[PDB]
Amino acid sequence: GKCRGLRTARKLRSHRRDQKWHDKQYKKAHLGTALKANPFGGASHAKGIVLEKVGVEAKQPNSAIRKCVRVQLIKNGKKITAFVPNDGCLNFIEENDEVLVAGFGRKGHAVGDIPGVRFKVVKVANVSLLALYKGKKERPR
Amino acid sequence: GRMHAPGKGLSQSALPYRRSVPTWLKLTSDDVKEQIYKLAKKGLTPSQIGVILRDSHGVAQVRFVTGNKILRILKSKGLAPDLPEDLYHLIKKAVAVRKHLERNRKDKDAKFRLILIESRIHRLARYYKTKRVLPPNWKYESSTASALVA
Amino acid sequence: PLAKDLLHPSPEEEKRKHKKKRLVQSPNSYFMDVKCPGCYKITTVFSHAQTVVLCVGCSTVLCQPTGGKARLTEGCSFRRKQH
Amino acid sequence: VRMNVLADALKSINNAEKRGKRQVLIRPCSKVIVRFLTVMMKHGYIGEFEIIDDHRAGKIVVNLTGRLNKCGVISPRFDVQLKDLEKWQNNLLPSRQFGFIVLTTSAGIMDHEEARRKHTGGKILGFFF
RNA sequence: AGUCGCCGUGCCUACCAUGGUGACCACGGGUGACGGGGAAUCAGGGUUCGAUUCCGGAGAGGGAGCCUGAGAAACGGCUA
RNA sequence: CAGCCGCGGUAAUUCCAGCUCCAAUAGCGUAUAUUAAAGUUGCUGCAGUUAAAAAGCUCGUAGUUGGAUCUUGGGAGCGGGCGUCCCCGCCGCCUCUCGGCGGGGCCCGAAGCGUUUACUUUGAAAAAAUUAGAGUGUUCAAAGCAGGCCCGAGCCGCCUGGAUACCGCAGCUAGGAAUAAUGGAAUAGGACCGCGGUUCUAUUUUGUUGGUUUUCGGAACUGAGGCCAUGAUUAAGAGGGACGGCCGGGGGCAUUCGUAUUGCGCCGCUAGAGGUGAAAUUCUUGGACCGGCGCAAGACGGACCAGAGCGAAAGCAUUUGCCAAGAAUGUUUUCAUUAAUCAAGAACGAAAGUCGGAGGUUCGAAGACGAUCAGAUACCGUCGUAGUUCCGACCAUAAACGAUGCCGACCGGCGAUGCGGCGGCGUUAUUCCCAUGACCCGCCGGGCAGCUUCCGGGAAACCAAAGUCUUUGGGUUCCGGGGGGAGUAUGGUUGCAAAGCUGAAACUUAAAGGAAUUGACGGAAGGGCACCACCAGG
Ligand SMILES: [Mg+2]
Ligand SMILES: [Mg+2]
Ligand SMILES: [Mg+2]
Ligand SMILES: [Mg+2]
Ligand SMILES: [Mg+2]
Ligand SMILES: [Mg+2]
Ligand SMILES: [Mg+2]
Ligand SMILES: [Mg+2]
Ligand SMILES: [Mg+2]
Ligand SMILES: [Mg+2]
Ligand SMILES: [Mg+2]
Ligand SMILES: [Mg+2]
Ligand SMILES: [Mg+2]
Ligand SMILES: [Mg+2]
Ligand SMILES: [Mg+2]
Ligand SMILES: [Mg+2]
Ligand SMILES: [Mg+2]
Ligand SMILES: [Mg+2]
Ligand SMILES: [Mg+2]
Ligand SMILES: [Mg+2]
Ligand SMILES: [Mg+2]
Ligand SMILES: [Mg+2]
Ligand SMILES: [Mg+2]
Ligand SMILES: [Mg+2]
Ligand SMILES: [Mg+2]
Ligand SMILES: [Mg+2]
Repeated sequence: GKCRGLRTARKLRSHRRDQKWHDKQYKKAHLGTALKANPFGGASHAKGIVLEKVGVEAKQPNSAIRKCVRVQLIKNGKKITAFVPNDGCLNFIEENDEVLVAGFGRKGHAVGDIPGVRFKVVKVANVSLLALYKGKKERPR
Repeated sequence: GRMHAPGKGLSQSALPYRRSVPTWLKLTSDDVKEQIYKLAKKGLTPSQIGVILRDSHGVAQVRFVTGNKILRILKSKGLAPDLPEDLYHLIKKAVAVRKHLERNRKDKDAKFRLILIESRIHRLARYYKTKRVLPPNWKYESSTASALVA
Repeated sequence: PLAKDLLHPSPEEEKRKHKKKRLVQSPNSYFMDVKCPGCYKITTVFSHAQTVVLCVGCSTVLCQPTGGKARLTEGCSFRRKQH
Repeated sequence: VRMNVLADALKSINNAEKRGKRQVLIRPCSKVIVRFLTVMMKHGYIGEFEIIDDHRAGKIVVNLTGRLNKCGVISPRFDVQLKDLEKWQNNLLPSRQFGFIVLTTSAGIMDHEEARRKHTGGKILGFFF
């Protein structure tokens, strides 16, 4: 059972300490391994350079092509894949366009029917792609 | 219970509620201490002394006829032995087993039982040494102490 | 079973219990007085004696012990009237 | 082993009364119980009790009239500081009307109301309702 | 026992003794570590943050040494 | 498109658009940390039979936790609805060895000020700003500390305010004394102008004087005495040891017995014998298998053998003898709290396996053959190595399972069984009547189990414990936190080697799983049925 004395505090306080590491979230945060291995240095957004444009296939019960891009970063130098959410919007992207990327919403985990994508593009050439879609603006030719 | 075993027995005695003396006994404490002294010359423990009086003379409890215990009585006279009874017998029993074991060196129950016994001893002496009967440096060496016993 | 009295148990009931488990403890033994026909002494003995008593003359024996109560020499009478 | 004399008795009061008995026997018969029982009886939750004597711990008998729900004990004996009564008594009791936390203190063994009317705290033992 | 020091002290020097800390966690290493009053959340208990207008400490490119002065090892003073 | 489940494969409630509607509103969406939800890190307050999970068993230091017991009433001054239940001082003790309210008072700082604390109540002393919060119609509010009056305006002025609380822990001060720990007189000590005496002896007296003892105080030391009710709590349904009669496939050493098997010798008669679903490999007139009498060697200890016993667990079975331990019972013996659980550390630990000697019947991993098979380097049959056996050292694992930590209490019945003790009609016993079992009939203890129930629990199966748990706290130990990667990589440690102990992370994924239910299925079992099935036949 449980210790439950009047002068047992060192034991309990100890027991909770070494036994808290067996929780996934605490362990992830308070160790640097996930942090130094995250392409973003504990950050939300990041700018980077385009170097390819590819199409990723989906999972089994669906069938499509999800129009992603290979992207290199400025600060770190690493490489990643990213997704372009909307109909007809890949054509808005040229080569070497200095985009801004972000997460998707699951904090490091893959989302949906895409095999291994956890970043989405937001701003190309500093003109707010969503606005560009809606026709509130055009690109800086 | 049974500090080194699994049993749960309750076999033991039950003193009565009337502490008095039953008025058929026509024997007096001065005579009792005499008979105790006689039985103490010939080398008998306190417990052996009490059973005899109860069996063959009609004495239940010395503490009621007298007012003192048997061990205090002797020590008033100067006849109590060097060691206590309890510690003495444990040391006796150990020496036999080890002797038995010197020859039949392939009996593991005896080894196991031996380690139990010695464990019982080091506890008991920590009582008598705190309680100031044994000196601060008395110890059981296991190579001597065949000679303390007999 | 839902109603009793425990202060005042039947004597036959408290008698048929273990020594301690009675409402109050109680011993189960007695002293007694022996005759020894070849003598005219009266020596007194405990029931569960766990010893061998020799006579006054060192002539005979009275009780040989046992796991429980003792025995007598099959010619020796005891008076269990003490107190 | 029986490291606590009060814990066991209240259990052996509670179980029996939870069954439907009229009398019970509880063995070790110590001083502190007697106070604890006296204050229960005084408020009316039980009948009388007769305490058997022997040249030992003693023994004791009670008469129930089982209008009691639960009898409880809190161990280790904590230390109250007279501002925390509310936080103890809301999360041990069923309501703000009835039920008594009993505590020893320099004046004696009393319930929590009397402690506040005398303005002193102490150490906690148990509770009943 | 003395030297130096505004004064007490192995702070330093000579002669002696062999001691001091530790499972009630020393020692070693890490800190996205200046500390506290405090801030957010909050039935009751707690979890996390606190560079940031108040108090105290440290530093003025990295290191070391000094003059003046009641007060500085100053840096909008000097010398390497 | 979609945080998740999911939508789209020519009639899309989910895509691209238009009408229409919904929510918040000068604000609304998106990403990432961080709180609540999370009783999914649990002190308050989880879980550990089968869902993830209790070390193989035992001992053991630090740690944590520890039985009962020593002044209670009855009163007194009182206030309510001789009295009676609830309210308020007292029956904290004196201390004068002393202080100062030649000797008399009544009280205090001191002297115990409290044996030493913890505990609780009070008081002090806490930087401000911030927080809770008092006052004030900032045009309300956020804020901020200001403001209001009579009046020709004379009042050359009047009233005012700038609160209060909290401020864990250590430290300080004074009261109360239940709870918890400690101390005191046992090879004796407290008190008595106490009494002698061996010393120093400071000023009191010797008016001032020269020195000594001198009555003086308090020192160390030594001698004799009366006084105290003269000093030790009881002995746990807590424990250790003693003692008595028994108990048992408990453990070690030596010893006797048994049928079987395999081989060998001699005798007898005769062609097959083995083994299989069926066969063959193989043995066989140079005499197999069968029967008969002998000899040898090495293993194993049948039936009796049980939901029976013993042991810490692993595990334990022929006879006898020896050696040293143990439980339970019985007890008007003894010591007197000596104890429960336990990091580090230490003993034991099936089978396989490793090391060195002796031995080697039977069985038989490897290995070789003959069969079945589409194929079989397997299931079958014949041979056959390591090993299986003993002596001496290594290793330290298992479904090492009651898949269920140890200690202690409480909680319902019934009939049995095994050990010990207590009794009672009767039968036998035996050899003339007794103590031995055997039964017959009951009781008591502590054991291995069992049947029954609305005790009560639980997801249920089920369980007198897996109960006494939202009415949550008896004491304590080890361990778990979605599924895989993974008991993996690496570092350290032991070991002759094999391996053991400690023990990750990236990445991946939305389900893996438990108990029970209805179908279907079954080269699973029990009843029946049909020429779109069979037998016999056209
Ligand atoms: Mg133990
Ligand atoms: Mg820093
Ligand atoms: Mg700061
Ligand atoms: Mg500076
Ligand atoms: Mg710079
Ligand atoms: Mg400088
Ligand atoms: Mg400056
Ligand atoms: Mg500058
Ligand atoms: Mg959280
Ligand atoms: Mg909550
Ligand atoms: Mg959970
Ligand atoms: Mg989680
Ligand atoms: Mg709760
Ligand atoms: Mg499992
Ligand atoms: Mg106690
Ligand atoms: Mg260990
Ligand atoms: Mg083996
Ligand atoms: Mg072997
Ligand atoms: Mg070999
Ligand atoms: Mg063979
Ligand atoms: Mg294991
Ligand atoms: Mg297991
Ligand atoms: Mg369960
Ligand atoms: Mg609980
Ligand atoms: Mg996991
Ligand atoms: Mg499973």
